[PDB]
Amino acid sequence: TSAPFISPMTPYVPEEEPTRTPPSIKDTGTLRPASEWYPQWMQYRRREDNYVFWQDKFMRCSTDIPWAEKRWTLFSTVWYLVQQLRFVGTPPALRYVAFLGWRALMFQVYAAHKALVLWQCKLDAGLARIGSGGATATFSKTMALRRLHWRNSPLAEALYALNLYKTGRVHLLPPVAKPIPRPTFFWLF
Amino acid sequence: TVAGLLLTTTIVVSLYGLFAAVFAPAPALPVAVGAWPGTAAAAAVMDGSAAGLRRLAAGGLLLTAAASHGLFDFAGSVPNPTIYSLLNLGFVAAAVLQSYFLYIAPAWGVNVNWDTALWGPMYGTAFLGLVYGLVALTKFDWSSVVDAVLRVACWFAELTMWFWDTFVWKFSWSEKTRRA
Amino acid sequence: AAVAAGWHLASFALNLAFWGVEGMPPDRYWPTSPRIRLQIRPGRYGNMDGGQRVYMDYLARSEGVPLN
Repeated sequence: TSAPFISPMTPYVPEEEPTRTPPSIKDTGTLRPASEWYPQWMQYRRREDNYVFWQDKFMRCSTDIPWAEKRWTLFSTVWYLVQQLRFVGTPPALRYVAFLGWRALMFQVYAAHKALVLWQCKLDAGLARIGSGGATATFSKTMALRRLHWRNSPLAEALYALNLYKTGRVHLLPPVAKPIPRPTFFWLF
Repeated sequence: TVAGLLLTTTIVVSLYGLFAAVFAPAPALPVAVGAWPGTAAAAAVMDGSAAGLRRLAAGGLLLTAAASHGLFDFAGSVPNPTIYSLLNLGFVAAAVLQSYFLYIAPAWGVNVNWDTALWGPMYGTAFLGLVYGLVALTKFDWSSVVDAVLRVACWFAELTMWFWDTFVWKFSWSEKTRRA
Repeated sequence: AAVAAGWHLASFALNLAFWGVEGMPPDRYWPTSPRIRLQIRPGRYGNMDGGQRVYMDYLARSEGVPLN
């Protein structure tokens, strides 16, 4: 311990400012697109409880921005031109057509990813058999849901596969992936 | 500063004069092929008299070099700065009289131009000492040149403004007017 | 000649797709009236009390009012 005065039984890890705004409220963790305007869960709540929609909009757009999304750097004064083209130099009708196309594409991609996740579930349920050598044939639903929401780093997947292959033990899961912080260099980016 | 600049250039010019004159053996006079193949030293080398008399002059410029390095590194804050007036005379009087002889060396029928390694430092140091005396008489404050250049620049600005307003484009046209 | 005219036609069709302002938010560096942006206002001279009358008819002819 370094602590001269006070030291709880778990060491204090210095948490820092968040560097990115949270996912909105309307989004899901997966690849399938959101909902154009209103989410679906809004229909199963009290009218005097659905104020969190507009509050979340206010928070992401105006009042809770982490001072790291307001750094003036040389990369951002060029991204400004890209974005200003998209928002002021392109007519909203072409933007609307592109929006529809991109939605359709994302639905196809999400369908593909779901197919792949189910395939992975069979594969690892098969690998646990080699691992235990004997009976074990199940898989972990926790890991399936964590794979669908992109909550695993590749190293965690590899170590889980190895643990399965060697000792069965289908219920021992890697911890969880932490979100990536915004990269900053200097006046540069 | 200004007097400091003069004294610095004096010490370095005399340093060069010595470090070039002695660290090499000796120079060789112009041959002038066909110059009276008999005597009178025409088309010949040099000799004891010349060499040693010159080796002297080098020591004289060394003496004034050391005097000037002393004055610079001592009164660079320009002990007490004033009574150096003694040394000042010893650095000016000699100087001017030296220049006098040099100013009549052409009339004396001397060849001062063929050998730069000797006369250069003498002439340059005489000029530097004389201009140092002059600047110490009127105290150029190293900021008065700034006032001179500002005066000439103000004059030429006043000139180009008149030229522009008379021959190129009136100032009442190019500048904006208020109130409407 | 067909290519060299098709270029201009594409530009004109793009300018057509805009159609207006719906989609453009207000901007504070570029208000809609150039006098705000340029800081222009009258002075003390050149202001007659008989001017407002003619002012009005100019207005009446700009807004389309056919009465005059």
